[PDB]
Amino acid sequence: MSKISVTVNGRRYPWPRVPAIAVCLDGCEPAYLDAAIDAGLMPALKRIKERGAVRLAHSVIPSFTNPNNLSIATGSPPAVHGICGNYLYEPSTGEEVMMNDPKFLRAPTIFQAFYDAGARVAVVTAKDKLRALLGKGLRFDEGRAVCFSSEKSDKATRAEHGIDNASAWLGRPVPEVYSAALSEFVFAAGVKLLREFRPDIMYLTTTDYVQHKYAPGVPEANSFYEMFDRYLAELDGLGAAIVVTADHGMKPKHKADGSPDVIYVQDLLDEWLGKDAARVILPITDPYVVHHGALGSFATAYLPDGCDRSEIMARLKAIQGVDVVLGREEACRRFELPEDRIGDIVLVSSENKTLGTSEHRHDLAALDEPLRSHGGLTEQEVPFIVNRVLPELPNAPRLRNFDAFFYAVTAAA
Ligand SMILES: [Zn+2]
Ligand SMILES: [Zn+2]
Repeated sequence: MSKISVTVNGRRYPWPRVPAIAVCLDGCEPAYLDAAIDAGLMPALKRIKERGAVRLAHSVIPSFTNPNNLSIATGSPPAVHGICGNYLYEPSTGEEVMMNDPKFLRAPTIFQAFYDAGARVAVVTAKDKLRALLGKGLRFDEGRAVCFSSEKSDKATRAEHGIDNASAWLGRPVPEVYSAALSEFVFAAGVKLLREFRPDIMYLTTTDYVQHKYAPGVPEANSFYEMFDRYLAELDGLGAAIVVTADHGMKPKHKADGSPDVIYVQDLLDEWLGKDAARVILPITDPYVVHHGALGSFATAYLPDGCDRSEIMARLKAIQGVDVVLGREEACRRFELPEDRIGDIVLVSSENKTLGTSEHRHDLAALDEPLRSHGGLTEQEVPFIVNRVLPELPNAPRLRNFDAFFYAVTAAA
């Protein structure tokens, strides 16, 4: 007898005999888990690690939320699926266009591929914009798909989400967006779906709210992972094959005085090339944001026609804190990104620095706690833990976070 599989984006996924789940712990620097385990707060994960398979994996660069979530969802890097940031810039028109709409997704998800093959599929996110992206191609007329967010859980309908009012269904209120509870709702929904819906494939993804605010091992960080462990215990006890990974890590990005350590790339380019001759893009978040949330460790820039790219790169790279500067072609080859959605140059900053645009007009400092962020090579390493015995499982750099479903279904088969 032939084995049953589904082929998606050139990869062969064995049919899972038991439910296959991937959990994306947003911004989960490996140190978060080590600290919570050491504090005695994660007895389930501690045992799961001992008896299963423990690895580190590499995220996509940029180590941003949407590109990595969509990589996990498709089993492919952004060169394939097309989502490499929250927005890009079009030199013609001079318009900044969002890339968090499903029309911009260029490859099928693992979710759609399994759904089309007759599987039961569940996707739960914390944020609703991601929900629409991740849910592309799912259908809700056969009772075989559920896709909703914690954020908009009370708005879910049978026809568009596979469930009527997920808040009422779960019996929990819609959480505050800026909270740990937004993520707890996802885990709780995941458990109830595993019990009652019985998916073949399920994705649970959270937000990095706690992680931007709190360093590994502090009470508020520990409490978050202590909470997660309870849901992990339940999912594991219900018999699912589970991969726990992350979209990216998290590092401090502040000076000794606690203030943001920022390299203002637009100011530099305005000086060398003329004001607004070049355009610096900060794709870690939406383009309208000017409140420290727009500070990450990866940026891209569009340069004036005919200018000496090589010279500009060298000037930028010479700056202490700018670690990597690459042209479009090299950046796309090295980081596996789409050429048509990246600028002329790509910048990656040092471990404890971020990249900004300008000091004139400026970016206001909102929250009080010292800046923590991601986007760079120093937030690429993420946990990758499976609750099954898998001696052949690779390790970083070979193992990627977007191998999560490949190995989850392999374990489940
Ligand atoms: Zn994230
Ligand atoms: Zn973030």
